[PDB]
Amino acid sequence: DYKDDDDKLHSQANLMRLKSDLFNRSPMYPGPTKDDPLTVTLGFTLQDIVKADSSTNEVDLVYYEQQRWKLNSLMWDPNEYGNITDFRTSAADIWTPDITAYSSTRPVQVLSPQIAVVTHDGSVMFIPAQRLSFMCDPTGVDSEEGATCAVKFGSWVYSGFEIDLKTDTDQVDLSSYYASSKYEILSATQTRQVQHYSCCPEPYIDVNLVVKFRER
Amino acid sequence: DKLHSQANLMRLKSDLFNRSPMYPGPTKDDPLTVTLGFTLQDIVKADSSTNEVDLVYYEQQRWKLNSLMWDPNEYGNITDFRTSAADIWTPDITAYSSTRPVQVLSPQIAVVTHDGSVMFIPAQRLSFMCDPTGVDSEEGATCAVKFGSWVYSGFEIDLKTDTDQVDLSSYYASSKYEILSATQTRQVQHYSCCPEPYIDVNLVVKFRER
Amino acid sequence: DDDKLHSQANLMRLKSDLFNRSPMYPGPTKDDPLTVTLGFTLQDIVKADSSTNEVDLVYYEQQRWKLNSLMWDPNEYGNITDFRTSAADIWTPDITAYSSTRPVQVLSPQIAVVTHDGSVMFIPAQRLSFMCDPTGVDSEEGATCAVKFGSWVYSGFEIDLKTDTDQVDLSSYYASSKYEILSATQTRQVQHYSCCPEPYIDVNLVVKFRERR
Amino acid sequence: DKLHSQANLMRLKSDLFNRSYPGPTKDDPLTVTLGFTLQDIVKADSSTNEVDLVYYEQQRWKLNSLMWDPNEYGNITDFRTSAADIWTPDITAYSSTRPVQVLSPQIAVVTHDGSVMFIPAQRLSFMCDPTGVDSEEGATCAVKFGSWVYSGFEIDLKTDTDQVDLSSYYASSKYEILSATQTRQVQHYSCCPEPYIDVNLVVKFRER
Amino acid sequence: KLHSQANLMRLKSDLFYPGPTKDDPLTVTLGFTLQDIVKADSSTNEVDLVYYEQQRWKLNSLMWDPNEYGNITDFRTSAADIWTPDITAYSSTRPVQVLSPQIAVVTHDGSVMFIPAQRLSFMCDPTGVDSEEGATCAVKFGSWVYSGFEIDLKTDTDQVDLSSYYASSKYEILSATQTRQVQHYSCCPEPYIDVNLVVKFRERR
Ligand SMILES: *[C@@H]1O[C@H](CO)[C@@H](O[C@@H]2O[C@H](CO)[C@@H](O[C@@H]3O[C@H](CO)[C@@H](O)[C@H](O[C@H]4O[C@H](CO)[C@@H](O)[C@H](O)[C@@H]4O)[C@@H]3O)[C@H](O)[C@H]2NC(C)=O)[C@H](O)[C@H]1NC(C)=O
Ligand SMILES: CC1=NCCC[C@@]12CCCCC21OCCO1
Ligand SMILES: CC1=NCCC[C@@]12CCCCC21OCCO1
Ligand SMILES: CC1=NCCC[C@@]12CCCCC21OCCO1
Ligand SMILES: CC1=NCCC[C@@]12CCCCC21OCCO1
Ligand SMILES: CC1=NCCC[C@@]12CCCCC21OCCO1
Ligand SMILES: [Cl-]
Ligand SMILES: [Cl-]
Ligand SMILES: [Cl-]
Ligand SMILES: [Cl-]
Ligand SMILES: [Cl-]
Ligand SMILES: [Cl-]
Repeated sequence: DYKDDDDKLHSQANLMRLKSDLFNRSPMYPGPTKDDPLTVTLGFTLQDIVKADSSTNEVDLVYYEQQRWKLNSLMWDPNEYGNITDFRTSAADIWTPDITAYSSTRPVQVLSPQIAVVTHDGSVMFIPAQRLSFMCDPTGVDSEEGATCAVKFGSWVYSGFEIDLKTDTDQVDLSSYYASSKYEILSATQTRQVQHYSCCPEPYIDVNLVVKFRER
Repeated sequence: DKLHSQANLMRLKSDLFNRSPMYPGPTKDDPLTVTLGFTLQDIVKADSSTNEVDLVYYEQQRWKLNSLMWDPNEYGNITDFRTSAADIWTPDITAYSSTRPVQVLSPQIAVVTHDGSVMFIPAQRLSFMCDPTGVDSEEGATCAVKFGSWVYSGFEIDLKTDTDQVDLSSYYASSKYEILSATQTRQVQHYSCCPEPYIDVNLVVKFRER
Repeated sequence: DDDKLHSQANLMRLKSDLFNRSPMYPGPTKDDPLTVTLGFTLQDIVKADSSTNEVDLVYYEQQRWKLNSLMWDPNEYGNITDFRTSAADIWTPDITAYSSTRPVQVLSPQIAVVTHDGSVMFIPAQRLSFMCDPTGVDSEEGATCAVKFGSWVYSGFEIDLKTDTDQVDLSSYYASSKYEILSATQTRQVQHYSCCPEPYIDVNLVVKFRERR
Repeated sequence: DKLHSQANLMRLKSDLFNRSYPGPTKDDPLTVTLGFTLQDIVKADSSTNEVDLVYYEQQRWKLNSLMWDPNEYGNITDFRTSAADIWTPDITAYSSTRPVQVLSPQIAVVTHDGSVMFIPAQRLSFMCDPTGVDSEEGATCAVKFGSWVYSGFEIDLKTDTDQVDLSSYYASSKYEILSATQTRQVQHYSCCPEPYIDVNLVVKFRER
Repeated sequence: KLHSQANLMRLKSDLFYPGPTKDDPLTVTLGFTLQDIVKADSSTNEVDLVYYEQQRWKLNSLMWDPNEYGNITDFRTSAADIWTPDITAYSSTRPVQVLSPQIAVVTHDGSVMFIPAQRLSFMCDPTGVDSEEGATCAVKFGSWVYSGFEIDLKTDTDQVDLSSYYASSKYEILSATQTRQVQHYSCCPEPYIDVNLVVKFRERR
């Protein structure tokens, strides 16, 4: 009825007003500082080991990388915005963390839309799907124990003083692993590590993705 | 009256994209149904070293927004127009088992109709996860790829097919592979992570060496 | 020197009046349809892949059309009869290959020539991979393949296509190509589709070729 | 003084770019000087008759709109600028088989007399039959370079020498250069009444 | 924590260069961290390296007083936001592929540190890679458009950092040096500066 038509128009206006209030009126987050450190939660969903190249020692993975963080500057009261509790927005509208593979051999290829979900508590969920080529010797992939490779993910430019990394579990999600891959997974772990590098005095944080796999 | 026709279309586009506020995407309060259909043009390549298959197809997408409606009488009886896909909201329909970024083979232009219906038909080359084992036998190989929103649940975007049969009428007659069958089926799925329903369209292709 | 300074001001003034002082052209309509003239200059058959049935062509695609909105009187602008402009500054037709297997690769600058009669000429050089079974390329008869070109989104009611000739220009064909051309034609076709009421127009490029011996 | 030199350069660029070129015309034609430095023949593919070259292409032209009095800007005589801040000529290979790959930063040098020097390093795949590369006499291939859209009436081309600069040629390339020439040509095409100008690069090479 | 964010936002606004000149020349410190020789192609004499290239420079225009900005001593910013040097490989065969985010660290003294991870294909004959002596290849890095009078190049050390070299690479590094060189060309009277990266490598045994 007319009332239903009005409710939907009102709901669109409230979303456009919320996005306007958060992005246009307030300056974009300048990133974390020593005085305001940001925790980023990382989890991997391994979809496929596409290729294991024994001529270059590169292995190609397809995965989804779940990134979660919470900003005060993205908080709202749903009661002020027609009970909107979250919205979908372009990744380019918000700050995102510079989470990088430390041993890639080619630029990562993005396989999903660059859209994130922002929730009224200021929490952000971003899940880029990626194809990655990384440094991996697949010697032993044709064996019962298979091959073992590892790749570290973390901020490229922020130390543990500015960006802390967390995992909810040390188990890579294999519930979406392609059942007819050339490679079967023996195990896949994701482990937070804290290091000191020779160059620098700050602690450095990474999540180490370790995959044991063999030819099916 | 050609000057008037151009003026009427420039006025219509100006009215819709400036003087009317734009759509910000669907919500639980204002859910959107997207209709999807595939026209399979070619299975270009089936790689048994990586279990990747390369498809060329076009994907018909259709949806309807109240904000893209107009009265043709008020605009010299214009009933539709073509516009850049960047001038309008488009759904984030994604292959769930791609192994490479989709390559776009057609112009990013949509057709908008006076009822607010949009039709967008991107032609694509897709590499996806597929074991071609059996492709060199009479019963052939079977592979499947799901398509849906990456970021919207069933509470914001619903999907539909207008038919469950993939359009094979443009399938390349001299492909290295013949199609035994091609289906496109709406599926409702729950994931352990999340409470909301998730909707996809499952493209299932059975094929063999010509 | 003063003359050169005057000629530049006139061109900058013409371009500004045409683009800055005019609302952007919305494309053709059923009431204001456009004819696009297409012609192909085939430079090379670079690759014929029998494992995927893909063939790679290098060609120049000439496109011509005319808009009243790009017309000017040369006498009003220092007797300027034409100018070069970025293809982004003007409307261009969405002429697409219908059976490509990869995005077209652009080999030339995206710049067009506009004449005072409102006519535009645009000649993109392209590498195209398209669906082609090269079986018989190593025989006297050779292989035959075909690719249709037309608007992706406009019907025959908005965009008509024409050719000046049904003969593909082979005068630039690479004399030392792996493949020699037995024939190459470009033919306007009118098609009807069960989906849709209006006629659809394409230009069918048919190439007969064999391995150079 | 370092602050002043920076102030003067910023003011010169604002004066040249933000104070007020639509390209050459029949009434205002431009001469472009081209010179090639051949660094490597990377690949010669006898299965497709494509050859891959790495070279840098020196481009020089002169505009009245780019000239200034150095005395008015702290005696600045030249500056570096992004190639996107200025008009650049649409010099194209006429027989490329793939889009050119740019190997260098897109930055030009502008001098107070209005002269511009722009030296893009490129990898080019072009149409070339390497038949005979495995013999004493070697293979011969050629590629024309010129404006894609401007005739001889708007852009003329010049070389400073007909000798391609080989002083930077990779000493351990798979291919040794027997000769490399760059020759201005006046072309007539049966499509078109205008004269067309190109520089023809002819390379004679063989397997080392 | 609201005060810290406000002060950082204020600093970046206040701060936000036309590049170096003969009168305002710049020094760029380069250091290489070699991670992997991925590929050596004897059919084309092209070798593919993965490395991190550390670039450091100092601008007076990027200086601030930390006391005026709530004791902020540095910040991270998009490389797009600031001037960066046009340091280029002189013998690449393909465009460099960037493997890391284009973000730099700016310090209150006006110093900038930018560390792009890159994959480079460059001109290299790998003959002898399967021998005890291995193969030797070299690639020069420098400004494409600035002479030694506008950009000086230097290294902190002539030893390439190998502490991150992939232990299971197809190729082991026998040595890797990074050496400032001064050169002259017939065209040009002013001196040109490059850092010459020399790598001696061989098949892992
Ligand atoms: C936009 O579209 C609308 C809707 O189609 C259109 O309005 C229509 O115009 C036609 C033509 O004038 C109208 O048709 C007339 O209808 C009346 C009855 O209502 C008849 O008596 C008329 O017949 C006489 O005139 C004809 C010549 O026009 C003769 O051939 C005939 O022998 C009779 O003498 C005639 O058929 C129609 O009624 C309207 N419809 C509506 C809903 O208003 C409009 O013109 C279009 N253009 C624009 C820019 O809006
Ligand atoms: C640049 C960088 N990014 C990832 C982790 C740490 C590292 C990588 C190498 C070790 C130290 C480092 O930090 C500052 C300089 O380099
Ligand atoms: C991101 C996503 N998009 C579409 C399918 C479902 C999936 C894919 C991964 C598993 C579940 C998921 O739903 C919400 C969070 O992620
Ligand atoms: C999309 C499309 N592009 C080229 C011509 C027409 C065609 C080609 C395929 C069938 C008909 C079609 O028209 C509307 C739907 O698709
Ligand atoms: C487009 C083009 N540009 C450079 C001269 C050669 C060529 C290429 C084909 C022959 C003639 C031509 O000149 C104008 C029209 O086309
Ligand atoms: C463009 C260029 N940049 C760096 C040194 C090598 C080179 C390439 C050609 C030789 C000299 C040169 O220096 C300035 C002008 O040209
Ligand atoms: Cl943000
Ligand atoms: Cl810690
Ligand atoms: Cl919209
Ligand atoms: Cl136009
Ligand atoms: Cl200019
Ligand atoms: Cl800066």
